[PDB]
Amino acid sequence: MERNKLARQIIDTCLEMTRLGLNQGTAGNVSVRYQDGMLITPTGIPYEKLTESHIVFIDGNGKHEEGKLPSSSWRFHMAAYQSRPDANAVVHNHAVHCTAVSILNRSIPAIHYMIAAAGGNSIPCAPYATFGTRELSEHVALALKNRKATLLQHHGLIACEVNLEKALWLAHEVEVLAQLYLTTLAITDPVPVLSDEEIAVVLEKF
Amino acid sequence: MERNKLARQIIDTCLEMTRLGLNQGTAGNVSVRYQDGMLITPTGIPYEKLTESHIVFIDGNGKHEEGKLPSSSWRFHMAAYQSRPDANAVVHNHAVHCTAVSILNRSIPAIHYMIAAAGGNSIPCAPYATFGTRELSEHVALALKNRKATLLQHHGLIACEVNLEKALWLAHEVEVLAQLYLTTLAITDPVPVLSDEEIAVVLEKF
Amino acid sequence: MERNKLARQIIDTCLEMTRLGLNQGTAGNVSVRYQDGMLITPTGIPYEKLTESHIVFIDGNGKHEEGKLPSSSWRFHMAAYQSRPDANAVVHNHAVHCTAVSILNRSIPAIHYMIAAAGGNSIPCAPYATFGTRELSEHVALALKNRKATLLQHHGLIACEVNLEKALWLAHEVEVLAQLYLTTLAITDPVPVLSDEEIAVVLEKF
Amino acid sequence: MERNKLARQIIDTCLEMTRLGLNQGTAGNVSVRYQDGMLITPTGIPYEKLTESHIVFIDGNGKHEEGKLPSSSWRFHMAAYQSRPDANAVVHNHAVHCTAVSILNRSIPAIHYMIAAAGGNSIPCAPYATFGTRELSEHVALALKNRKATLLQHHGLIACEVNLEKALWLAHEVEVLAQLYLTTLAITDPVPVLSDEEIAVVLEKF
Ligand SMILES: [Zn+2]
Ligand SMILES: [Zn+2]
Ligand SMILES: [Zn+2]
Ligand SMILES: [Zn+2]
Repeated sequence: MERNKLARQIIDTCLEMTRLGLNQGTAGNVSVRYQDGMLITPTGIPYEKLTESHIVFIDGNGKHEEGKLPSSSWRFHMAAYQSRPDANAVVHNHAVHCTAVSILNRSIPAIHYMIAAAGGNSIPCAPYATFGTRELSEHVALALKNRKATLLQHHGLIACEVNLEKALWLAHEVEVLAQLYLTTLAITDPVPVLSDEEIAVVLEKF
Repeated sequence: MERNKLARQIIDTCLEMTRLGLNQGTAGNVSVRYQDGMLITPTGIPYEKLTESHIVFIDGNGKHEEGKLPSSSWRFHMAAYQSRPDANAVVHNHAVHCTAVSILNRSIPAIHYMIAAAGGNSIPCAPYATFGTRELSEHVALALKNRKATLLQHHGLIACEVNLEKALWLAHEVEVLAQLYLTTLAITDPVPVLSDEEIAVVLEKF
Repeated sequence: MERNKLARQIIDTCLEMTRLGLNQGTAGNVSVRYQDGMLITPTGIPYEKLTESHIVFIDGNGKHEEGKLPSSSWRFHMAAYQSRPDANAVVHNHAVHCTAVSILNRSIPAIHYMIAAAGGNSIPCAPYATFGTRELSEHVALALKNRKATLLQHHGLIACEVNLEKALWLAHEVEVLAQLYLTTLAITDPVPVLSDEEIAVVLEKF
Repeated sequence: MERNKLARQIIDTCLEMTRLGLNQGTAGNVSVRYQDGMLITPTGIPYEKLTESHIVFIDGNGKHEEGKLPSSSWRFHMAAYQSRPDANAVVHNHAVHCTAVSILNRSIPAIHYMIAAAGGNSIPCAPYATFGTRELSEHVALALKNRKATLLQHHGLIACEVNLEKALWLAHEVEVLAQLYLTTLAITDPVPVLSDEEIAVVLEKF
């Protein structure tokens, strides 16, 4: 874990996320905890043109590396790291299913046993607030207190985990759940859910 | 910016648009402002067989280059350029989500903050009128007065911007919005929207 | 137009159809008019393993080339050729949208001006009848009398045209229409349609 | 049929399943009957990094090869083999359509003649039970008594057949049926089905 190997790795997450359909028109960003702060994708420079040299390091105070412009979503990446000390990588994105669920302002309940993968019996939704402002940072932080992903209302998805591969994987699983929810939800309401006890066994068992 | 570099670039937009799923069976066309008129894709010649030599230049009077047949959608490309002096590239297409929204004859409202990217709090729909006729040109022109994209009822999508990469990007973002709209709209009506004030902050902030 | 160049071409239609999403698990077949009868894909041999040598010629009497087994759908390919003398290539498939429309037993009406591409103001549905039997052949034949594609109820899609590229293209456009229909139809019923007069202009104009 | 050629083949099923969209984030597993027990994918090792050396052989008693960890789904693979003596390959997965149907707890009825491919006039759903426990094994076993695939409620799909290519193919066809079901089902309920007699002809005829 040098800076340049995490930089390559961050960029690999971008092309992997694009591949899967989790990122459209360069909407999302990706970051890893580093030193006293983090390493994040910069704004502007289109994904397919990126290198290790462009990755920006924002320190713990919000002091970025002169000469580079961090993504605009960096404020709620830092919120994610102080909210969950165990998080080492954040993934942000506007995957279509997540975003439509977040536009209904809904948590996904326990419609499948993989719900437990984000730490509990649901994936919450954080209330809307103008991008890059203090209050959005605070909404994200309340949401990730006991959950490892969250929807952002009228906006998108933020997932966090112990490394990029597991963060990238969780973004992806939350996107399958969103879709299963919306599809079933067009047929019936409420959709059937597993109980809190059965979920209790799944969490223990994980 | 020579003619041949814009020609290559126009064709790159075609294969990029096809890649993303924004163009099916060679439905759309693409054009850039050039000299006194524009440069457009020709009719017939299938997309994957195209070269710089085929791109046609239609002058400002509607006088095309002898020996080539402009696309059939060229009339509302020219309508786009006289309607919005700031537009330098037009993208047309029949992306499935846009077209289904345009078949319900509906504007997409402010269901997500990226709505502001087309200049306001909605993506309008221009009334139907037989392809390639004076009145369709006029409907497109009213629609793009204060908007940078528009749906075309029972037809498709037209997006415009300062260059091909940003025009291509906007086609794509309007297609994500369409989909989010129709998906959420199968669950509930009306779908929740951001207010005109919150949109007002988003536009300022862009 | 030798036999081997049409054979290559038939196989290219298969990999093109697969690419687009029009063929799943080797469901469809493809055929061109040849001599007194036609040339068709054989049964069994999986698509990605095919060569010109495998293509079968079924004569006009139903007499196939010893040593090969024509597809099982060959009976309604021959029905297509005697029904429409102008047809030179047939495409069959179970594209998901078509098939779901054909499972509701519905014609797609004039929800978009490309409806005219199959010869009229609708894409019909032929009643169900056990695969490969005389009566299914007859249902297909009534349906293609005044139309160039048709849905097959509880089954799939059959498209025909002057060559493979235009037949393949029409399969594809009927699949976009199916989807637009079903998507809009989950929101509202009946879905809006263009009138018979406006369609009348579109047909003339084509 | 050596161990290493079935190992390669198992892994080829994985990349083929991923390709088609039947496997997301390494959710499914794949197994073939071998000797007195079977050969299965191991847990952990991500799909794109796999080799023949990693495939595990679990004997008929549940005694695995020291040094390797079988998948966690191995218990209902063995249930599949003792339930259906004719099965030589099992495919498991969480394909999105199947899973949403299995979340409504529904069998897919006879909405298309390919329903007969799994042995009867429906694809059943086995009741939910904590992964990897005796009772889930028993539910899977009742379900596959007279069927060659089954949904698993709030979970996924299990398909079985005479070889990997036909097992992989059946997973895929059950996924097309699921989708056709859910799509049509958003428009109307109940969806139209073919009768038990017409199905009776289809089974005979297969
Ligand atoms: Zn964002
Ligand atoms: Zn058009
Ligand atoms: Zn068929
Ligand atoms: Zn599973």
